Amino acid sequence: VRKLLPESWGFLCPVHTPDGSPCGLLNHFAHKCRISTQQSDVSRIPSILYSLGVAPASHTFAAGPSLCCVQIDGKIIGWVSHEQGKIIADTLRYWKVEGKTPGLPIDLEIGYVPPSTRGQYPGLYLFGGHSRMLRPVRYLPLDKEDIVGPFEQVYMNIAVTPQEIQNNVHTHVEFTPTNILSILANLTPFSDFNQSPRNMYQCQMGKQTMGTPGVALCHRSDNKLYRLQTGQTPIVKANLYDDYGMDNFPNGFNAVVAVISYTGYDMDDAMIINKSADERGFGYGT
Amino acid sequence: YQRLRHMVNDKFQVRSTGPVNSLTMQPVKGRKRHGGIRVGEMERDALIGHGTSFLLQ
Amino acid sequence: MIVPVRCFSCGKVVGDKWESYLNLLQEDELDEGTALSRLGLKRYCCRRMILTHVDLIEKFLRYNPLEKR
Amino acid sequence: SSRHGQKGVCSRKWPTIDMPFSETGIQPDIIINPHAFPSRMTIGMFVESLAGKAGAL
Amino acid sequence: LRLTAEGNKWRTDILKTSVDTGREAAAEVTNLDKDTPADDPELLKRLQEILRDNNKSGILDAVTSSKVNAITSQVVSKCVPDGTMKKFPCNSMQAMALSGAKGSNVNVSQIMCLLGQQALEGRRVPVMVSGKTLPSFKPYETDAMAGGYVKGRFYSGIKPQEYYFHCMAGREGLIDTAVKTSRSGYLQRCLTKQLE
Amino acid sequence: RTADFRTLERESRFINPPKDKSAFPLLQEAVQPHIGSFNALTEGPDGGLLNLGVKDIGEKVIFDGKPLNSNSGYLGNKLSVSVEQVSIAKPMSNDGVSSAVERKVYPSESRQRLTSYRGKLLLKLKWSVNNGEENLFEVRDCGGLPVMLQSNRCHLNKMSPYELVQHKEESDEIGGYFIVNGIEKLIRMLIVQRRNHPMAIIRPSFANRGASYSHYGIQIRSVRPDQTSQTNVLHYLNDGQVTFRFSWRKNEYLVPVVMILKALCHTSDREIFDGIIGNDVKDSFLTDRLELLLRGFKKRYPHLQNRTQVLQYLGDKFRVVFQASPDQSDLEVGQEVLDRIVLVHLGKDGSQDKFRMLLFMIRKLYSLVAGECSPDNPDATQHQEVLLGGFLYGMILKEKIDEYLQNIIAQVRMDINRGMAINFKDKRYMSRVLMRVNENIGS
Amino acid sequence: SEIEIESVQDQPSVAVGSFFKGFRAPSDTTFDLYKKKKSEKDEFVLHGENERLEYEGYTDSSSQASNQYVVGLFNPEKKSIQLYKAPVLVSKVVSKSSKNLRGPKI
Amino acid sequence: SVVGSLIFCLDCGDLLENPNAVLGSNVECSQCKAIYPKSQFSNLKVVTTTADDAFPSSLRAKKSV
Amino acid sequence: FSIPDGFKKCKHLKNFPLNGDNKKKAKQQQVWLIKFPSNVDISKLKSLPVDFESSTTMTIDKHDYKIMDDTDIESSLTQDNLSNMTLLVPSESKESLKIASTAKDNAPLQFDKVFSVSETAKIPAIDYSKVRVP
Amino acid sequence: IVMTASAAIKTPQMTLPIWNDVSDEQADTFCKSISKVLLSEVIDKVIVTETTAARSYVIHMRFFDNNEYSEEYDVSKEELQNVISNQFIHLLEAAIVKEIKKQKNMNKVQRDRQSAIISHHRFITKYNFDDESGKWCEFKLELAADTEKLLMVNIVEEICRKSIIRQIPHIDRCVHPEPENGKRVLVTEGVNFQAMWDQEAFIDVDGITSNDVAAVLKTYGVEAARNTIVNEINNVFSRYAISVSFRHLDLIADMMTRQGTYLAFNRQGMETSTSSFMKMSYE
Amino acid sequence: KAQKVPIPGVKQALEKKEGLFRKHMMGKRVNYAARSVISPDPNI
RNA sequence: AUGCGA
Ligand SMILES: [Zn+2]
Ligand SMILES: [Zn+2]
Repeated sequence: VRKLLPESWGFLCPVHTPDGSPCGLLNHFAHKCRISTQQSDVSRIPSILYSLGVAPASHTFAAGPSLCCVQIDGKIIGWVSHEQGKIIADTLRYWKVEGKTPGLPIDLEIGYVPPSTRGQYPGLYLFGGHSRMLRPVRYLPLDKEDIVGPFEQVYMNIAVTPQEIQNNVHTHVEFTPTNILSILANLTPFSDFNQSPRNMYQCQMGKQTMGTPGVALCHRSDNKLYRLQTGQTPIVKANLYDDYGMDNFPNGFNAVVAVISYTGYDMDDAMIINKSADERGFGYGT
Repeated sequence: YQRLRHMVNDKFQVRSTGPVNSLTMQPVKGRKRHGGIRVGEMERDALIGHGTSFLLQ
Repeated sequence: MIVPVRCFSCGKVVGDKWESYLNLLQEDELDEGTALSRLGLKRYCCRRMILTHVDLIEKFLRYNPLEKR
Repeated sequence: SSRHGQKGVCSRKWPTIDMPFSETGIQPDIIINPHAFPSRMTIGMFVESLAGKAGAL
Repeated sequence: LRLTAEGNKWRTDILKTSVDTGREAAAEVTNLDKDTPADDPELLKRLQEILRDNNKSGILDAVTSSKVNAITSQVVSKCVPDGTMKKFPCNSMQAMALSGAKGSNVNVSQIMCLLGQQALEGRRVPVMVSGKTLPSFKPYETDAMAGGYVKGRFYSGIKPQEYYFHCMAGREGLIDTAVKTSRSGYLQRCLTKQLE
Repeated sequence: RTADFRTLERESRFINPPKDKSAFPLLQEAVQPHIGSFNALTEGPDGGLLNLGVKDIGEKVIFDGKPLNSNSGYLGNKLSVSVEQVSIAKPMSNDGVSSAVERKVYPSESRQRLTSYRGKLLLKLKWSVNNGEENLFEVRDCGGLPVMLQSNRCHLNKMSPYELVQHKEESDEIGGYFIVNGIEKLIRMLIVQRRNHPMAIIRPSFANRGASYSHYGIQIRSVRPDQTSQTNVLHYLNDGQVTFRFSWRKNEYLVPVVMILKALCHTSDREIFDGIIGNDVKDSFLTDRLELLLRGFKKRYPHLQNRTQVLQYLGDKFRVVFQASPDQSDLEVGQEVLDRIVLVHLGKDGSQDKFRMLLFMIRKLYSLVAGECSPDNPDATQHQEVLLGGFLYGMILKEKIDEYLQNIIAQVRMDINRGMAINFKDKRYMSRVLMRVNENIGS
Repeated sequence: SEIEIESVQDQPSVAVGSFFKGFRAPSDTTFDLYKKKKSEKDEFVLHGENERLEYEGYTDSSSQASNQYVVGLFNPEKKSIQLYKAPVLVSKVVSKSSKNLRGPKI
Repeated sequence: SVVGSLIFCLDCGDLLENPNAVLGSNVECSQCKAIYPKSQFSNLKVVTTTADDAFPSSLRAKKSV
Repeated sequence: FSIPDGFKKCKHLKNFPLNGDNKKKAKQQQVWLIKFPSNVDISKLKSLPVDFESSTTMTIDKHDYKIMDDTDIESSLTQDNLSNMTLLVPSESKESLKIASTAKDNAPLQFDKVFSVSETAKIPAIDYSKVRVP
Repeated sequence: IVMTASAAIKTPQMTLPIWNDVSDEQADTFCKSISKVLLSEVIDKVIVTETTAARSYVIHMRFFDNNEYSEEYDVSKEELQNVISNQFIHLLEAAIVKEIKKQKNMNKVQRDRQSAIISHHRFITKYNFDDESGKWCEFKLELAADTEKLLMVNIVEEICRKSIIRQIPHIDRCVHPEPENGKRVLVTEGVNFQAMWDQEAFIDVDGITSNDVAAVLKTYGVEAARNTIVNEINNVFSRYAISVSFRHLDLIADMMTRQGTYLAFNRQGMETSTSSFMKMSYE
Repeated sequence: KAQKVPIPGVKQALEKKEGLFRKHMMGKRVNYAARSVISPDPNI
């Protein structure tokens, strides 16, 4: 269960995971993920499906992996050819990014499962209900935003950047590859240059970090608070540092560092601070 | 650089005398309780390894 | 919390250069580099002290319980 | 800890005179040993150093 | 940490050769003719045959691994201190690995050369039932990278598709690391009781 | 110029916080998936999710053993009690007693007092007597429900940043969490089976159920409109027999699937066969398994000749446990079971559509058995959805109100079993029972 | 090469019914037609009886309201279709055995 | 109707009791009244086959590519 | 019965000219079935490209559509009467529907051609040269 | 090993030294010649035509080529005759009886075979065999209407994987891995010394080794199990290229052998120790 | 041996898992003991 | 117990 699966791409952060017993159990959502809290336009979807060539389930009177099943929220509404399966999936996604199909909310998740030898059981399982995990990707045919869920994502060719878009393949592209990272992983500068598990220990530090808890501290009464008074804004930051406003609650400070073994007390895990610097108030906390 | 709240520096503890549980009369638990660290089974065995039987007693 | 008195690394008094610097970014519409150059923070220890500052006290000060609101 | 999950305790508060001083006339706030990087591959920290220095200058 | 222009020249030139390696191994393990098009329909059906077989897919991983790992070995052996921007009696990274203060030649090559082929539980990257190791990869992508072979290095960064794999290896490392110590306590106490 | 400092902009925002809109809309938008979850218990279709929940709890019927001297065993007068609406009010505090005017209660208050941040939970009770002989309305106060901060039920739901400062809060306070006894607690989001969709799974528990069990099985987690769930599993026995599994009162139950088929709609064996294989007339594998299934049921229950008899058999066989005897016939208990168990995500009267979907589940199950389709992975994010804490809040509310009515019925049962002192009509009895159970479910 | 349409007949006459694979019915069984005029649309219900069972059929309203069926009769030699609107009715037939029940309880 | 080894009642669609086991001329439905063992006698046969799975082997493996 | 008052009895039916141009096994006449979304008004048609057999592209108010044609299930070239797509034939406004046939064989017949109107969509291709900028 | 001393290893192996004179090709021939061969393992296709008054199962088993399975598994069609007519049919017929309880060309010599097998087996009626290669085996099975229904494909499959052309009890496979750092050997996936004892003309029996401690103790006695434990564990560390003094491992083995057996270190092995408190302080 | 998380008896006493014998006999808390974060030093 | 240094 702890195995990191590729399905989570765009949904859960591959690095926001605690280290230890909880590892793999406590996932963290991507910073660009949304959660369905409602359901819509299920009422018009049968009408348009009927227009697209779906045979009414009372009338089809046939069933099998040899045929595509159109279902909505576990309401099987009809049957088509697998070819019409693909025609419907693509033309439907077109009317989703369009604004012309009011019975068709942008956020409907269109599960196409093509026919596959011993593959996933075929079908076109649409979903619009609650608690769906949904994330934006850029739909190229309309050069406009499209919401994709984890079910349909498996079978969708999403180029990671526009220059890597392969011809006749990627139907969407990532808006930004940061869209696959969680908040903390985007908050770590150049986190894409370190060994992953050191990035995860970075998440554990920022998560376990003594910082600025608030400014209403004169109106809270915690059993404990740690408030660093000498707070600064990193010189080096992600632009999401501003976009998520972590500058409101700075948790550290920009320090003059020498990368040097010299004193002989600087080994393995021990680092030296300037004494006069602390005397000037360096890292003073309460 | 960020200062972690875990000033495990603050976690220092020393006990040369303290309370004991009445059901054992053995050192109680916890730094804030002036409790006494446990010499567990592995530390007992390990001290037998050293031959330090007068230290183990 | 509040503009540090001195640059931790160097030792140069810096607390005098805050309001003018903020004024110089306002009043002089200058850029941070040139503003600090006119302020004399010619060391990155003194550069960083003010450049990185977050005078969060303005956010603290609105919680003052000693005046009606 | 730095922004790189390379956490370490402060072993001692070195007197400022005893620190090394650059020809720029400064002595660092924090000194981190280089041999920590080769296992950790914290090279994001190297770039963070060179970018934060550039960005201050 | 820098290489010469030369060392990056050999590195880039050798790293140009993995493109054939990916499918060449895919058609060898599939046991199909040389240069078989990466889009042969029979290739796709056979590759689905491998997808549905855990054992065949494991062999495909292992063989692709041997070949691309031979490419890694090549890269490092060529570029080594033979391409570093500054050498030994100066290059501190070389000093630490070669002295064995910390690191291995593996770490130094992972910074300066490439991460190389990631593995999990003993084999290459998991594949979705769609035949894809990432949304961005078409089903059955024969690229080694799509199998998880990362050509990027810490000095020049890793592509995002590549960060998802080094993240896989890093997690599986942290899991094994967190359970392995719990599997040794009972081994200790169970027989330490007897020989005391 | 890539991540430039917002320095004048920031310091302006510190000095003069927004009076109209928080900055960092990602910051408020990130915990948005929680808040929306809590608001859907108070606003939405009809009145929000919670009113659908009380629409699902239905009725709780009790008969005074109406003596009457059929009028002496056909109803000691029906009394069906239910709940029409459930209302939640924003935290208010009355001073001393109640004869005072209430004040809106603010979170700053709950934290400084180090106490819960409670709202009075009210629900419009419907007291239906003799199927309609007497209707009684009651707005009942159900104690203090911990309200989510910044919810459609927290005063800070609609406060501008400036106002937020005026209420001693972090100018950007996201909320979404609960102040209970001063301790900020949130409900952990959970990963659950993607709702309403058949997941083909091979599980060794499935063989562990007993003899003749295979590994193969289908699991669909039907979720009701109100988001309460009911998991249904299909198991293929080694004998070709297929059994339908469900869980009631957290006990598991197995029934032959052909029984639930003849139970949904009256149909011929040729109609079920036609339902499954269709044009696929060539699966001797499927033809034969289906002859074993249908012929085997025809062997076991030769006397179940029609759907109605089946309904009487199911209601009759669980009537002891569905608490609908002293009033309903085995046909009614059976039908309420069908509506309450089988693909409840499809809802009442979806029984032919529920039938078709069930046929789809049989077809997929045999596609797994033969091996013509891959198995799915419950643990792939592909096959998973997220139970939001607030939704759990709504499920647990529904359960708490169902139990609360259960307590009413228990109170009537004891009174009728120890006194029969008072008629279902007495207002004294309504107030008295209400005054004899404790009902602050808020606590 | 496309077949042209000569004439269209638009009013109710013929109907179509989906049934079990094997339907044959008595040599004479009769089919009672019904009509519903709802605002600006007719929903149809068919009802028949036989010697043991009775067959009743109705329209799938959610597909009926969202899809409409057309029938035509073509002659190759006349190139002409007589069009007929027909409701498709998924009908089930209950028997007298399907009309027996126990007491409402034990 | 008879299908494969199933024979459904022609009147009701019930898979009526197998002609091979009737104690009579034909058969009759328990839902319908159609006569079984007297009408169509059927000649029930099925070409059942192996699933091409029970028998993995090196020889199958050389036969599988 | 004539139930759900929302229903009416029938009063107007039509004779079926099964044999006015029929000849026993000699006229190759046919009956076709086409499925039409309710959104289209069939009565406002004039001809039907059902004759394309496969090339059933179709133009409904100058709008282009494609007509999916099926050749099984109800018309399967495989089993004797492989279809339940029952035909119910009337006769007169004073008579109940009848089972289609072509002689007195207890024979339920089938539709010679089954058609289905499928909604076409532009689904225009992505302009790769503009999007895949480096 | 150490903790449970399980007498049923997960990967029981027996190492076989092959004589210097034993050719590599002869050795691979022997490797094929000893491995077990299941009846399923030779089956290509199974077609069951159940036709029903007697319930008829006409089972046509279209096999592989005689020479194909004869060159992969060194077995004949005649061996298939004996196994089918004796093993396969008898076991399937027993499984059919079990299913009832669950319910409740054609030459004279061939005709004599069919009649004889019918005479040995109650269910079978006809027997047609591909005597020209062995490519198939057709036999007619007749059952009473009262037989109702079975999944004959599934029954056949189950009997197919339970019939063996060649089986060494407990021994599965002999492989020819490449020799390295030692004498040429074959590693078997099973443990049966007595069976290799007959193979002496290819294997220097004095040099047989195994990963099964219990099998060694039962066969070669306490000193061999002792050396097997210390060698096997030493191999366990050698895999991780760890140095461990041999004195430790050999001591540990002696403690596992303190009674002359394979006395594990859990509570069960502790029981026989004399300190009751030492037992008290474990479990 | 009775008939819910009942109060433990003497058997679910010093035995079972950690208990007394394991958690207070074979290993104990002790006086004259300290715990602290360790720091390097080459001059000692 | 949970979380935690790890
Ligand atoms: Zn300075
Ligand atoms: Zn019948």
